[PDB]
Amino acid sequence: DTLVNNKENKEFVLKEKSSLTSKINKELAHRTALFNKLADNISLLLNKKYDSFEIKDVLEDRYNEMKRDANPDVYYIYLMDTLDIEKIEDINLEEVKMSLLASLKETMNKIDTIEKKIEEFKNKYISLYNKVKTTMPELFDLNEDLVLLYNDFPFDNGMISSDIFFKYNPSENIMDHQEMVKKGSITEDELRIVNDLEPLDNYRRRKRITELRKILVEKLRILYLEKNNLFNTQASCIKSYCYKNPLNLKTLEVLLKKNYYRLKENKDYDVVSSIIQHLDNVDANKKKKWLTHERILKKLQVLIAEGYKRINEKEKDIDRRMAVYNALYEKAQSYNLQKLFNDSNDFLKKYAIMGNS
Repeated sequence: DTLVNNKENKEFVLKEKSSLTSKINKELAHRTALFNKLADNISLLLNKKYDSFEIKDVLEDRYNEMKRDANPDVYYIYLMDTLDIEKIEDINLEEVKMSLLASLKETMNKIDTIEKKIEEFKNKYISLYNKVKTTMPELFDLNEDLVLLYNDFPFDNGMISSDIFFKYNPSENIMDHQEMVKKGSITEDELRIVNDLEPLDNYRRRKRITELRKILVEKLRILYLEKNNLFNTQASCIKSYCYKNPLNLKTLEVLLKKNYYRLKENKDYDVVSSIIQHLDNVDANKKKKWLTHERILKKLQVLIAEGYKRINEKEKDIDRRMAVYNALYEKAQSYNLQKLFNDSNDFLKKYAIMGNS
């Protein structure tokens, strides 16, 4: 079935979109309330060793990491280990374990019912979208839609996971500024491969230059790719572990890139405040209260610092490969082989401006 741009049909779709959105949001609130109520329980079980927010944050992140699996077994040993419950010298361990397992069972059973309600609303929302995606595409924004993007999550992202600050403690400080702006450099030994062209005749020079050019361009293609992918992963992690509300990841990616280069140019630039401001301004009502505990700030600080560190490592690797490439090109020019690099110079331009326009 399909609906034309006729006004009868368009007002139906906007009304139905709004209603399903409001129904899904009420279910999400009910889910959050159940996680909060459980976390309040567990805080008291642990004699307030961790506060309720910290426990809720772990539970919710683990729930998303586990594809919203409602099996209590996915949470029980994970919380025992993550919160080091057995090592708490303050409590009667065995009654705590019993209450915890029972509380996980009752709560996860209720969240299961809620998540299955959300799934049914999601099915109707997608079927509504499929009726208008060709005839009135503008009624839906695929870069941010809460429901169309509901299952996306940065699994296996390498930067953050639900047990952060419990089981490992990454730095919240961005890398040393002098290190971050210093260009990657190569040694004389790394240029041996280029200077080794000098004893060769013209035919083997051209062969070897062609072979090395191909190898360097392939390496650089991968590096630019990976650098862009890191910004994308950083943005997805900020959305899913910190903000926990719908947003346009493309917009956030652009800002993370801008801020990286801003920091290189100005060591006093405040990247964290810039990202906080952005996330505060996403919701038109400014009704999204998301930075409500220091743990959220710390996760954000880690993600900014770990992503930028990785991105900087790639940039220095790009500098080093380009240094060999430029040395090879300069040699080729001296052998009247400048034209061997016209096409690769073009590729490298194309790879370099992906994601930067």
